[PDB]
Amino acid sequence: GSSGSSGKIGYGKANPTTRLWVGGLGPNTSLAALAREFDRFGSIRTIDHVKGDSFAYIQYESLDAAQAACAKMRGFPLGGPDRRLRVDFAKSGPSSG
Repeated sequence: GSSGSSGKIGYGKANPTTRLWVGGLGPNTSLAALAREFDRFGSIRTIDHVKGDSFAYIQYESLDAAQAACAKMRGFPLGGPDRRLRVDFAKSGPSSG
């Protein structure tokens, strides 16, 4: 099937938000496993598992916690030796309050 998806890396500036964009996921990585690794940071508000694009969205009751995981996880040792997790700040996302 599809031959994967490749482009031109470039994680420009992005304001910190409770929401976090997690990628580099595959048919091997198990949500549960992560849910625990991420939780270690702070009480996870919400979680989202998507195979299509292989992205995961995890909300945090507090912003601080979100950031901690974002950076900490950023390039976390999970799976192969040269295989690391890719996390970024998902600014895009309008909300009402």
